Parts: sequence; structure tokens; C-alpha cells
Amino acid sequence: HVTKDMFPGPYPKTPEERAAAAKKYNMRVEDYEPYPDDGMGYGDYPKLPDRSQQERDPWYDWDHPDLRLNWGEPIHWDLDMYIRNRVDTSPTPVSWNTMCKHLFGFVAFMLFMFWVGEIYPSYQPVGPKQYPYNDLYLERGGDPTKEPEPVVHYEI
Amino acid sequence: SFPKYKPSRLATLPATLDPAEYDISPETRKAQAERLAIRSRLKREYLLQYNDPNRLGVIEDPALIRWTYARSANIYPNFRPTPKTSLLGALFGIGPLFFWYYVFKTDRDKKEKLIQEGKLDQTFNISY
Amino acid sequence: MNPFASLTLTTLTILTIPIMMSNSNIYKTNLYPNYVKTTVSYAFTLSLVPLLMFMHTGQEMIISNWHWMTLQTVELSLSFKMDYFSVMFIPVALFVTWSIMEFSMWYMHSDPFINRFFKYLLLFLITMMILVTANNLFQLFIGWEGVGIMSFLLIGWWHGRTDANTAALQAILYNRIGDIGFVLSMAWFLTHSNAWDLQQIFMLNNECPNMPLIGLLLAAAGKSAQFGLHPWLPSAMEGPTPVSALLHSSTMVVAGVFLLIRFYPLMETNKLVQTMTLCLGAITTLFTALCAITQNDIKKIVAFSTSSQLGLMMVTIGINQPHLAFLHICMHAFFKAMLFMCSGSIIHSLNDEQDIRKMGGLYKAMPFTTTALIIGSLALTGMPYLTGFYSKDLIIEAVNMSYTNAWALLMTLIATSLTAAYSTRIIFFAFLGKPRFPPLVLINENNPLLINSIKRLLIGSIFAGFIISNNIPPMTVPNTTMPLYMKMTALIVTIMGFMLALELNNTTYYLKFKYPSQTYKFSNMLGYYPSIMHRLPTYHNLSMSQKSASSLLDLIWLETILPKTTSFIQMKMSIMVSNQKGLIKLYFLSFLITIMISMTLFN
Amino acid sequence: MLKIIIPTTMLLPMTWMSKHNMIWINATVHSLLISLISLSLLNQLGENSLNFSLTFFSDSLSAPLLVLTTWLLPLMLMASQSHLSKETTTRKKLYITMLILLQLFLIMTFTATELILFYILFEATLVPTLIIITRWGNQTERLNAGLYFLFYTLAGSLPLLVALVYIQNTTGSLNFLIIHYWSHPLSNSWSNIFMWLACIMAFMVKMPLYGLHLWLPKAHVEAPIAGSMVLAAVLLKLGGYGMMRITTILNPLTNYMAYPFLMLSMWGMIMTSSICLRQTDLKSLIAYSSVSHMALVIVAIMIQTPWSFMGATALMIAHGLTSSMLFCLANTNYERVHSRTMILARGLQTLLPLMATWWLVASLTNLALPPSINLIGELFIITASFSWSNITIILMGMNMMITALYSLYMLITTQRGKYTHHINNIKPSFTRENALMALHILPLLLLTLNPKMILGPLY
Ligand SMILES: CCCCCCCCCCCCCCCCCC(=O)OC[C@H](COP(=O)([O-])OCC(O)COP(=O)([O-])OC[C@@H](COC(=O)CCCCCCCCCCCCCCCCC)OC(=O)CCCCCCCCCCCCCCCCC)OC(=O)CCCCCCCCCCCCCCCCC
Ligand SMILES: CCCCCCCCCCCCCCCCC[C@@H](O)O[C@H](CO[C@H](O)CCCCCCCCCCCCCCC)COP(=O)(O)OCC[N+](C)(C)C
Ligand SMILES: CCCCCCCCCCCCCCCCC[C@@H](O)O[C@H](CO[C@H](O)CCCCCCCCCCCCCCC)COP(=O)(O)OCC[N+](C)(C)C
Ligand SMILES: CCCCCCCC/C=C\CCCCCCCC(=O)O[C@H](COC(=O)CCCCCCC/C=C/CCCCCCCC)COP(=O)(O)OCCN
Repeated sequence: HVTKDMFPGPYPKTPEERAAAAKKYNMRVEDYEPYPDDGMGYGDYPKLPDRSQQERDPWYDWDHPDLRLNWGEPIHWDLDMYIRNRVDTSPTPVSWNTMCKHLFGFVAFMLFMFWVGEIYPSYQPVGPKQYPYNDLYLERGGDPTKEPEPVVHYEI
Repeated sequence: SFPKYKPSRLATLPATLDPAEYDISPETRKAQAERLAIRSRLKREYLLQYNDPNRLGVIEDPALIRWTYARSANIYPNFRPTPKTSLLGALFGIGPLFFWYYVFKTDRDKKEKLIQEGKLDQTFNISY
Repeated sequence: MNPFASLTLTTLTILTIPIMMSNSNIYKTNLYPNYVKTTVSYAFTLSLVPLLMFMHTGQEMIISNWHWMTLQTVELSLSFKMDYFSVMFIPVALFVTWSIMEFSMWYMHSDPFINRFFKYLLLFLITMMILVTANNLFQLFIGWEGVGIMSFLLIGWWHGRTDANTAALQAILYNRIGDIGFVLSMAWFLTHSNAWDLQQIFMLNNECPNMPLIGLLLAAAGKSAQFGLHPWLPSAMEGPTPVSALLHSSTMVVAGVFLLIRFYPLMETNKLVQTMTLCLGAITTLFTALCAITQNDIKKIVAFSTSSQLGLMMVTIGINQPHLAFLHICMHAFFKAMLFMCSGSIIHSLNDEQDIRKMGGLYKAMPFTTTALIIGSLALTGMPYLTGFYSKDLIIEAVNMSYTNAWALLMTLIATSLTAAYSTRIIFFAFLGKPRFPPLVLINENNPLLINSIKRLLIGSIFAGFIISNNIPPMTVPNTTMPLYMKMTALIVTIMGFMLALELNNTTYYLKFKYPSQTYKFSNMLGYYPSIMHRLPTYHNLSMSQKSASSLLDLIWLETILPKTTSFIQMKMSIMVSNQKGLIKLYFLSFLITIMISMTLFN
Repeated sequence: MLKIIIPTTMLLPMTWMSKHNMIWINATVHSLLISLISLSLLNQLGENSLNFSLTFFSDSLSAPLLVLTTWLLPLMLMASQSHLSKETTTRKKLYITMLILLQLFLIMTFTATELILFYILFEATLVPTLIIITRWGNQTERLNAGLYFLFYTLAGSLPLLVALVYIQNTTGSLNFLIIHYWSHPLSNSWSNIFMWLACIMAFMVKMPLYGLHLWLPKAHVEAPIAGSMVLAAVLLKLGGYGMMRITTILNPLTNYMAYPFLMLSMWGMIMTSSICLRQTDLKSLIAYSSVSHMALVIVAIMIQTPWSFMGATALMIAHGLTSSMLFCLANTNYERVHSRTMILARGLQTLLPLMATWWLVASLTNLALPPSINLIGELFIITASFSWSNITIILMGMNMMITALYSLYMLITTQRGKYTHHINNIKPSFTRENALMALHILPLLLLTLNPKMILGPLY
């Protein structure tokens, strides 16, 4: 039960055309800004702010409380990206750049120190363990018809 | 003085730290009035259609249908071949294929060469 | 004859009867939770017998009853392995599950779908039993996926809550990342050793190469919530308290460590994988302990404690002491289930409040709960001659005297100090100060179910460590002689952590206020790992899923190449051909032209 | 075989002389009876085949597909019983006639001891499908979808006819037994390369291969429910069955002619799995899932190892059943909602619990959960590709993770959450839909007990 005019249309250079589209999408004429006329097929669809959908007012009486949406309002091109079940752009207590710097620094320092500790291992002042029968030759692999070189152990 | 909060794409500027609503002019108040007016008009229409005892169906949402049509069936008619679109298409649709072909071809060539030399130790490799 | 096999199969069989009866009439009454609890108790008391027989003789057995299918030279059969690990882990898991079900009969009395909750718990228990007793890699994979699916179903217990669905999907995502490595290992083992059975795998692989072991380590990291894939375990607390007490505390999360234990004959033969798993365990235990230091939600703190213990047993695997890791699994089950049950008791008594900022004086208000929590915390920190001691003390001793990485040594020591510190934080902030809960005091624990369930695990966490330690044959070379300063390093570092945490927590009484430092913000926000890693990758991937894959390639260029170009060319040719004005002058001129062309060309 | 073909033919006079209010009952009963008769074909032997006569033969590859084809028709009738309530008797009888003709053509196709007869019926299966899509379709795009489905298939399959008649002229026979016994190597030449391309492209277009899959989302979205299930369950397996039958004469050229198709499939599985994540439609999401699974089957067939073939057959059967179930569930949702949009109706688990259970089971099966035959085929193909090259595991694991992600996304968006407020026509689910879901799912959990029945001739 929807007319042809209601459906999305190609990006319009003219102001009169722009005004018609802004009225169609139920938003103010100077509040409407389409995607740039590039090769991609956005056409005549408003470029709503990339503001997420988790951080909408949680106390407003939305028509769809779970999605935080109102009936009839324009829908973001990437709503399925922001449904509170996926990526959200909620402002964080610490800046994004400093968060990335701190996390990368911690991980890199941990890796470097693990490698350094691998270079300088830790052990105890003991000699290698001694096993009686030719370093347990028969019990490790077998091959009894080869008569391996016999290793003797030094009592001290 | 305190360190400044620098917003990013995935951490947007908070409304409280935003400076747009501190430089208030009468036209801004008029704009907010019009926004609230159209929002209330839509809300009144929805509520009138929603509490009707005679209605026994789903309230058709023009916004949802418009969004679905824009996402699915309106991409090609607004598509134009441009250097950006052409380059992105060529890259993202050709590069991965040839990259994976080169990787697998090199791996299989190395494996076949090792097989021909016989230095692979394929013992117990019964199932294939 | 030899009741070992009969009883070891009968326990797993009797665990299944209520699932069959779930379509009967008893499912529609209020008798179902008690029915399931009694069934689990009977299964535990029946499975207690093979443990005694193994202790007396050293019985080991594998049963391959049903032959599923043969693929040329490979045979897949329903094979159960009943070695030391399985016969010892059956009773512990059944005991913990029995206590948790009895606790849930009180915690979840108001839930309309309580019967479904108990059925889900039983299904998870059955799947974990299958995973533990599995003998070939396919059955192990069956259990591996079943426990993950049950965790997904139980995390999102409340469908209305969006965070529950988010946490469930996150857990599934990380478990699939681990399953990638699991499947890699399975495929390598089949294509090289020609068998998924553990016996042939052990025999044919004297020097196991790097690839299957790296795959197994990736799977263990995925399911045991190591540093690379840790956040799903702390995020899995959106489910009911009994679920997080049984699944994501002591039984399901030790599946990766158990997988690494099961393949210990191959682990010893490789040196790079041992180093990698030791490093992973060290980094993850330090990171989760550091995060737990400053957490404010009680369940979050205990979840991070669980993650730290998981990292500690991964470290134990790294220094090539798998049996010690199994022992620590057994002890940690007891006392961590205790801690979660006490936390659930507090939460229910304080009207579903979880922040420790609103828990005040409960040392006198809830005497049994505080005594149980104190005993559990002292066992966790490693108090001598308790359940946690017999495992953790030996872990630290063996780690101190092995040719291992030094940074792992330091990280483990700091991690156990921080363990003591956050145990102190829990006790001090939830049982010592003045009350801070709302005025309507609804404190009540006088319910036989809760008291009995707590006291059973109390007796367990007091005596089971001693009993198990002294009632099993030796499997590791003892560290008889050690330096005195290094002999006490665990106790000294634990006492230092206690003192430092208490002294720093007592300073919150002083009437001074100061903005947090960068270290506090880093530790409270979980190293900023959940933020960035859940916003930078996901978004980008999803972006591509709509930009490159869906619109640009499928809807634009793939359409332009084959169908649209053909349509355009045929339309243009049709327009060109069919556009004739109907003049016979042009027709006959073309006829003359073609007559001339055929006359001079085709001859 | 005629004990199967003859009753299917007699279904037509049975339907056309039935009473106006008893066509569905008779068609369902006799279709189920026919399925029971088809069960006898499953008992294959380790030797050559069940060579019934000079025209029809049955193998252990044809037996599972034949049983699935005969079993699908009652489900198609129960699915179509809903939206054909307000249809005249003649048009309902024509619909049942089209379904019966489709089943008969598929049954004659799957045995088809001679390759030209196989091709003739393989293209004959195209007319009833096109009529069903373009006649009993709701949307106005059914015409374009029908044109795409016709032309994508026919353009690929037309060179196949020339290749087949050429092979008959040189080899001298197209009987599959003679073709298998007298097979000779194909030399590396341009003519042989183009013969390979002609013989392969006709089946790769129908599977479909990534890059030629544009017809499948349109055909699946615009078709009615029965057309959707017959497309997703059986009509996609025609290409794979033909490819596994015809790769016996393309050796050893395939050893290096499989690289473009292997790369295309191993990347298109990832691409379509990612596409499924960002989808505003349910039927489109299921169609793209089918494309991903069929790309995996293409990889398996092109590897050409015994484990590859076994996994390919298992995945064929499992994906057919799972996709049919998912399309059934989507149709039941669409009938009440009348919108066909994923986020328009939410939280349906609170209102319809048993349908939520069916949704969960279907999603778990699609998620390739052990020990279901979905994972059996998946894992066999994974091991075979790992033997082919150790680096394929990266792509396959990525596909597995994305598959789990989009399956649980489909479950969560439509079942969990808070219900939509402005929808008050969600009537309780009928017995017909519950029975349809049960009959879809129970054969899967039963076949997981006897995998050897669906593992193909190389078992
Ligand atoms: C062989 C000799 C054996 C003897 C060895 C030595 C004996 C003991 C020596 C003592 C050593 C430290 C003991 C004090 C611990 C610190 C406590 C403290 O002062 O906190 C207040 C203060 C800030 O607190 P606030 O903001 O005022 O708190 C707000 C309210 O109080 C809000 O308060 P609230 O109520 O919300 O919660 C308070 C909570 C919140 O407190 C926190 O904020 C947590 C932060 C403290 C954790 C640090 C402890 C261990 C650090 C390990 C780091 C691993 C490497 C990481 C590398 C990162 C690289 C970027 O604090 C606590 O609950 C207790 C804190 C933990 C104390 C108990 C355990 C500590 C003893 C174990 C450590 C050393 C003994 C090892 C034993 C083994 C023998 C070797 O913390 C600090 O200032 C940080 C001090 C240490 C941070 C080191 C990292 C600096 C990195 C800077 C950049 C470097 C260059 C990187 C270049 C990279 C290039 C790629
Ligand atoms: C306790 C018992 C447990 C097991 C019970 C198993 C029962 C199985 C019943 C299902 C059978 C499936 C159908 C099998 C059809 C394939 C075989 C069929 O084609 O054979 C035909 C024969 O079919 C039978 O004559 C008729 C069977 C049809 C009915 C099967 C039983 C169930 C029918 C139920 C119909 C509805 C019942 C009433 C509902 C109201 C022709 O045989 P023919 O090629 O010459 O044999 C040559 C070899 N000879 C010479 C040695 C014989
Ligand atoms: C788009 C969606 C998918 C559609 C289907 C895609 C699959 C079609 C791709 C065709 C597969 C390969 C075709 C040819 C393979 C032979 C190997 C050859 O290409 O490599 C070199 C061949 O050199 C050059 O490639 C010659 C051919 C160059 C002209 C072919 C067109 C290349 C680009 C066109 C792409 C268009 C594809 C889609 C058309 C609509 C090796 O040189 P040489 O060893 O001496 O000759 C080997 C053959 N011998 C031994 C018999 C003599
Ligand atoms: C969804 C759209 C897909 C379109 C598929 C169309 C491409 C199919 C592949 C080519 C089809 C034509 C092949 C010819 C049929 C095979 C017959 C044969 O093998 O005989 C050869 C003949 O080989 C040929 O004649 C081939 C000529 C090809 C002419 C038509 C070209 C069509 C387009 C070619 C490029 C397409 C390839 C990639 C297509 C990808 C899909 C778009 C042997 O010649 P002899 O006479 O016996 O010589 C022996 C003595 N020396």
C-alpha cells in the first residue's frame, strides 16, 4: 500500500528535488544530507550520523524499546550493524588513542620480556639427571639388536 | 586544566562535552522545535493506529520498507562505473583469488618436488 | 565379572534417565528438581566404587562396545576410556553438581521454568561426562561442542536481556576460534597417524611435530579462556548464579586443561609447545589477577579468580607436570564452587545486589555464609594443610625448580600475590565495614537446602585435599630437598599480598579524595582489551560484509559482468537490426551489395 | 526401477479424478506410500551397482538422493496446503501436477544409465520449476527471477550437449558403465581443455559456483514455499551428482584445471558466509547459506579423493534436509507476519515456544553440530582438503566460525528479545507446521545412527 514516490530515488542535484526527498524521509530540509554522489548505489538516502544505537536515550518511551527506535523515523543505513548486540560507539572514560597505546604497549612489553627471559633461563645448581641402563636405551624406542655405545655414570 | 577527551569513530564525543548546544541561537531553538514537532506528529499517528480495537494486523512502517528497498533493490540503478568503484571492485574481487592461488600453487609445487625427491616420510599416510 | 566396566558405564547411563523422562508427567510437577537431584546423588554414590577399586589395585580399562562405522582402514566406535583421570574426575564433578543442584532448588524457586533449568543442567553434566570419558577424538569433539552449546543455552537464560544474548554469542565465537585449532589437530592426526583413537596416536607418534600440538594448544586456550581469548569467561556471568557456579567456574572451563592433560605423552616430546603454553599460562594468570584486583562486582571478581587458576594449571602443564595440574583441577573445583555458592547466597539475601559497594556488615548478619567464605578464601590463597595447599604449594615448588623461563617465574609469583590481594578485597569489602544495603533488611539463610549444600562442600574443601593426596599412587618425582628461603616462597608472597592489600584497603577510611591514576584505569577497564577488540575488528569485518562482499561485488559488479552486459548488448543489437523504415530502395541496394560480395568473395 | 516410476505416473490420474475437497489427502498418502517403496533401493552392495535394465541403474550415490527426492514431495504438499486455500480446484490440481512431474523427472534423472538421457531429463527438470516460480509467486520480481534461473542454467548447459555428442562420436558409447570401464587419459591440449570446460561448466553453474550464483537468491526469494524447498534440497544436488559422475573421463587434466574453481569456491564460501551476517531478509540469508555449503561441496568434488566423495555425499543430504527445514520455518513466520523481514517480528519464542525449539534444532544442525551428518560431511571434506594442502584449514575454520555466527544471529534476532508491540495476529502454531518440522528433523537424527547409508559408493 505504498506509492512509487515513497520509494528511494537517485541522488538529486537540484534544491527542489532535495526538498522533496527530505520531506519524503520525514526530516527537516536542512537536516537532510544524502551520501556523496559516488559510484556506490546509496543514491537518495539520508546519511544519518554514525552515532550508535545502544546510546540512544534509554529512558525515552520508544515504540521499539529493545532496538531503541521510533515508528516512522528515518532508519540508519547500518542499523543491523548497531542493534546493541553488535559494535557500539558509546563514549568511553579513556580516549580511544590512549587506550590503544596502553594495550599495545602492555602486550609488546610482555612479549619482549618473555623473549628476554627465554634468552636468560632460570634453573638450579644441579647436574643432569642420571638413568641407569644406558640412559634407559631399551625403554626408549628399543632397537635391541644395535648394541649402543654404553654410557657409564660417575659416582661422586 | 585536565587532559582533553579526543573522540574517534568508535568512541564518539559525549553530549555533555559537545559545544554545539552551548552556542545557542534562536534558529537553533526553532530547529529543535521543528524536530520535536515532526517527531510528535509521527508518534501521534502511530499511537492512533496502535490503540484501535478494530485493527487486527501489523502496522505497516514506511520507514522499514524504505530502508529494505534502499538496502536491497536500489543499489544497481544508482550505480555508476567510476575510478574509485572500478578500482575497489577489481581489487576486492580479484586480488584475494590470485593471492590464494599463488599461495596454494607454491605449497603444492613444494610438496610435489619433495615427493619426487622422496624426502617426505609419508609413512602411515594410508587415508587420503 | 570385573564390575569396573559395568559401574563405570552405569553411572553415565543413570545420568540419562531423567532426560528420557522429561516428556513424562513428572516433568509437569514440582517434583522434577528433587528427582534430578536424587538421580545425581545416586550416580555419584555409585561411581564412588570404581574409584575405590582403582585405588586398591590400579585398575585401568577401555571399553569399545558399539562399532559406529568403518571408513576403509579407519574404525570409529563408541569408545570410553576409564583411566586414572576419568575415574577420579567423575566423582568430583558429580559431587559438585549435586551440591549446585541442591543450592539451585533454593536460589531459583521463583523461576517459572525451573524444571527446564534443571534439565539443562543435567544435559550439560551428561555432555561433560562424555567429554571426560571419551577415548577417540571424535567423541571428545562431540563432548567439546555439547558443553559449548549448553553454555550458550544457559548463559542466555533470560531471553529478554540483550546482554545475555550478547554474552552467549561472544562465548560461542571464542569457542569456535578454539575449535579451529581442535579441527586442525584432528585432521592432522587422521591424515598422518591414520587413527583418531588415543592408543594409536600415542604409539605412532614418538616425536610429535609442531602442528598438531599447536592446534591442541589453540583449542585449550579457546575453551580455558587464556589471555588471547579470555573475556568470554568474565562476560559469561549474565546467566543465573548456579550456572556460573557449575559451568563457568569449575567443570566446563577446565576442559581445555583436561585436553592438554590427556595428550601429555605427546606434550613431553616437544620443547617449543611446552614453552609456548608456559608463557600463555603465565601471561594470562597475571593479567586476570591484575584485573580482579580492582573489580567491584563480586561475580566478576570470582570469574577472574577462576581465569587465574586456569592460567596457573596451564603453567603447570608447561613445566611438564600434568598430574599436578589434574590434582589442582580437583581441588579448585571444590573451593571455587564454594565461593560461587556463597556469593549467590549473599546476592539472594541482598535482593539481587551484586556490587560490593552495597554490602556492609555481614560477618555477624550472616555467620554461616561468612565462615564458609572465609574457609574458601583461605583454601584458595593456599593456607597450609587445606585443599588448595596440596595443589598450589606443589605447583609453586615445582615451578621454582625447573629449567624454565624466568619471566614466567616472576609472573606466577606476582599472580599468586595478587590472588591473596583480591581475596582480601572480597572479604574486607563484603564482611567488615558498616552496612550499606537499603534499610529494608531481608537477611535470611535459615533454609536447609542452602546450609546443607554449603556444608557438604565445606567438609570437602577441608579434608578432600588430604584424602586424595595421600590416597593415590605417586606419579611425579618429589622435590625432597629445597632451599629454605625458596621452600617458603609461596607462604611469604601470600602473606606479603595479604598485608599489602589490607594496608591499602584500610586507607579508604581516610577523609581524602583523589582522582584515579592511569594504572587504576587500566586495571579496572580490563586492560582496555574488551573495548578495542570488540569494536575495532567486529565493525571492520561487518563493514566489509555490507560494502565489499554484499553490495559492491554481488549486487554491482557480478551483476554487471555476466547478465547486465549481455542484456545491454542484445538490446542494442535488436534496436539496430529491427530499425528499418520499410523502404524497398534500401532493401534492394543491400541485395545488390550482398550479391556483389558473394560473387567476388566466395569464388 | 519401474516399480517406482509407474506409481509416480499414476499419481497424475489419481490427482485429476479426485474430489474437490480430497486432493491433498490422496496426494499426501500416496506420496508417503511411494517413499516406502523407494526405501528398498538403499540396500546397495560393495560391487558395481543394481543394474535393473538397459535404461536404469542404481548406485549407492543415487540411492540416498532418490530416497530424499521421494520423501520431499509429501512435505511440499503439506507446505503448499496453506497458501492455496483460496485457489480454484483446477489450479490446485495443476500445482500438484507440476510437483509430481518434477518428482518424476528427478527420479528418471538420478538413474539415467546413459549420459544423453541424463542430460535430457536434467534440462526437463527446468520447465515445471520455472512454471511454479513464475505462476504461484507473490512478489512482482518472480518474472525476472524465472528469467535468470532459466538463462543462467541453459547458457551453461548448452555446450554440454555438444560435448556429449562429440564424446559419443569419438568414444562410441555414452553408457556410464562403458564410459567408466573404457576410460582413457585426456592429453594436455587446448581442445581437451575446452572439452573439460564444456563438460564441467554446465554442472558448476547449477551448484552454484561463486560468481555464477546470482540466480539463486532471486529464485529462492521469489519462489513459493514448495519451489524454495525443491530448489534448496534436490535441484542443487543435480550439479554435484553430474560432476561426480562425469569427472571419470576428465583425468588427468583436472589435476591442474581445478585451480580456478577451487580458489573461487574456497573464497566464495567466506564471502557468502560474511554476506549472511549483514542481511535484512530471511530467505536471502538461507539462500546464501546454501551457496556456501554448495561451494564446500564443489571443493570436495574437485579434490577427488575417497574421503572427499564420502563427505560430499553426506553434506549433500544433510544440507538438503536442513535448508528445507529452514525454508519451512521462514515460510511459517512469513504467513503470520506477511512482511518477510528479519527484524520486523522479534521475540517470537515467548509467543510460540515449540516453534522456537524447532528453530533452535534447525540452527544447531545448520551450525554443523556433532554427531549430526552435517558435521560428518564437513569434517570429511576438511580432512581431505587438509591432505590436499595444509593451508586450506585457515579458510575452512574461518568459514566454520562465520557459519556459527550467522546461524546464531538468525536464531537470536527472530526468537530472543522483547516481542514487537504492534503485532497482534501471531496465532498459535497449527499441528500441520509442527508435524512438518518434525518430519523434517527426525530423519536427520535417525541417519546420524547409520551414516554408511549416505556415504556414497567409496565407503
Ligand atoms: C627478592 C626480593 C623479594 C621482595 C620483592 C619486593 C617486596 C614488595 C615491594 C612492593 C612492590 C609494589 C607493592 C605496591 C603495589 C602497588 C599498589 C599501589 O601503590 O597502588 C596505588 C597506585 C595508584 O593507585 P590509585 O590510582 O591512587 O587508586 C585509586 C583508589 O585507591 C581506588 O582504590 P580501590 O579501593 O578501588 O582498589 C585498590 C586496588 C587498586 O590498585 C591498583 O590500582 C592496581 C595496580 C597495582 C598492581 C601492581 C602490582 C604488580 C605489578 C605487575 C606489573 C607486571 C608488568 C606490567 C608491565 C606494563 C608495562 C607498561 O589496590 C588493591 O586492592 C591492592 C593492590 C595490590 C597490592 C598487593 C599485591 C602487590 C605485591 C606484589 C607486587 C611485587 C611483589 C612480588 C613478589 C614476588 C617477589 C619478586 O598504584 C601505582 O601507582 C602503580 C604502581 C606500580 C605500577 C607499575 C607499572 C608502571 C608502568 C609505567 C610505564 C613503564 C614503561 C613501559 C614502557 C613500555 C614500552 C613498550
Ligand atoms: C517384527 C518385524 C520387524 C521388522 C518389520 C519390517 C517390515 C518392513 C515393511 C516395509 C517394507 C518397505 C518396502 C519394501 C519395498 C521394496 C521391495 C519390493 O519392491 O519388493 C516387492 C514385493 O513387495 C511385497 O510383495 C509387498 C510389500 C508392500 C507392503 C510392505 C509392508 C507394509 C505395507 C503398509 C501399507 C499400508 C498398510 C495399511 C494401512 C491402512 C517386489 O518383489 P520382487 O521384485 O517380486 O522380488 C523378487 C525376489 N523374490 C522372487 C524372492 C521375491
Ligand atoms: C567469472 C565467474 C567464474 C566463471 C568461470 C571461471 C573459470 C574459467 C577460467 C578458465 C580456466 C583456465 C583456462 C586456461 C588454462 C590453461 C593454462 C594457461 O592458462 O596457462 C598458460 C597458457 O598461456 C596463456 O594463458 C595462453 C592463453 C591466454 C588467453 C586466455 C584468456 C586469459 C584471460 C581471459 C579471462 C576471461 C575468463 C572469463 C571469460 C568470460 C600456460 O602456458 P603453456 O604451458 O604454453 O600452455 C599450456 C596449455 N598447453 C599445454 C595445452 C599447450
Ligand atoms: C553462466 C555462463 C557460463 C557460460 C559457459 C560457456 C563456456 C563453456 C566452455 C566453452 C564452451 C564451448 C566448448 C566447445 C564444446 C566442446 C567440444 C570439444 O571439445 O571439441 C573440441 C573443439 O573445441 C572447440 O571448438 C572450442 C571452441 C570454442 C568456441 C566458443 C567459445 C566460447 C567462449 C570461450 C571462452 C569461455 C571459457 C570460460 C567461460 C567461463 C564462464 C563465463 C575438439 O575440437 P576437434 O575438432 O575435435 O579437434 C581435433 C583435431 N585437432
